[PDB]
Amino acid sequence: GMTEYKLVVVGACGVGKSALTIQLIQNHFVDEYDPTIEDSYRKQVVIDGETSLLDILDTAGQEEYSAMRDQYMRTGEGFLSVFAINNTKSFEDIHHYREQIKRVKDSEDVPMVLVGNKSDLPSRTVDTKQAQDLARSYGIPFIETSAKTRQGVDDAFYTLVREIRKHKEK
Ligand SMILES: *CCC(=O)N1CCN(c2nc(OC[C@@H]3CCCN3C)nc3c(F)c(-c4nc(N)cc(C)c4C(F)(F)F)c(Cl)cc23)[C@@H](C)C1
Ligand SMILES: Nc1nc2c(ncn2[C@@H]2O[C@H](COP(=O)(O)OP(=O)(O)O)[C@@H](O)[C@H]2O)c(=O)[nH]1
Ligand SMILES: [Mg+2]
Repeated sequence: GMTEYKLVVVGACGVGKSALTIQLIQNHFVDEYDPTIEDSYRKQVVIDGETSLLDILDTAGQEEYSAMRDQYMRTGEGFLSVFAINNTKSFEDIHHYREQIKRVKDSEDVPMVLVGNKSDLPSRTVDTKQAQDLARSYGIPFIETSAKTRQGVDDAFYTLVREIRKHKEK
């Protein structure tokens, strides 16, 4: 059989949401992707032996708190909270995205995964230990990724699918 998953990639401008989603979907790195383009991208993959249709929302629109916007974001079954390891502000911004997800879901148990992207760059400003401690504080997994080299990309999205699955079995 198969299961579909609405996954949502969030995080500050430029952390690599689009590059991560395109790597997952098409298996290459897109270095210039219009920062304004918001769209969903589909991938079929087997995860732990079950066909999984991933419907991935790559967010990009202006910060907006309308009923329509809240209701759309609520459709996400799981969220990737993406920051870039050479951008400490994107790391601090993670709490804002977690908070907003919690708000529209009116739940403290939303499937989420913390993703530290750009792990191929030497210019790291976010300690891996710090990022691990943050995810532990949320009770969610942490995965270091590079959309450029594809390191950890499968692990990040598949972990999120697994978190949704567990939240179901619960
Ligand atoms: C380069 C353009 C780009 O990638 N984006 C990404 C989306 N986005 C954005 N930004 C913010 O906040 C920007 C900063 C941090 C806090 C102060 N502010 C100035 N917040 C966003 C969101 F909260 C959401 C969002 N919106 C609603 N209504 C509900 C939910 C659950 C969310 C969430 F993302 F958390 F899922 C969105 Cl969709 C996008 C946000 C810009 C940086 C533009
Ligand atoms: N070195 C490196 N650059 C990346 C990586 N992911 C994204 N980028 C670059 O970072 C910038 C923003 O990426 P983009 O996907 O547009 O970010 P978004 O605004 O979160 O969608 C672009 O210059 C990308 O080429 C990565 O893993 N490594
Ligand atoms: Mg983008």
